[PDB]
Amino acid sequence: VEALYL
Amino acid sequence: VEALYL
Amino acid sequence: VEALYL
Amino acid sequence: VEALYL
Amino acid sequence: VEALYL
Amino acid sequence: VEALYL
Amino acid sequence: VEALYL
Amino acid sequence: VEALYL
Repeated sequence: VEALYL
Repeated sequence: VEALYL
Repeated sequence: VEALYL
Repeated sequence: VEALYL
Repeated sequence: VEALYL
Repeated sequence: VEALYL
Repeated sequence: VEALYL
Repeated sequence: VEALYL
């Protein structure tokens, strides 16, 4: 599970 | 922006 | 920014 | 579990 | 059970 | 955003 | 953000 | 059980 807020 | 690997 | 490895 | 707030 | 709120 | 695995 | 493993 | 509030 990856959440990238970029 | 946002990228999710769920 | 924010990156999570859950 | 990694939480990176960068 | 797995619940992701992202 | 939400993903549920039930 | 929340991730639950139940 | 694992609960992440991140």
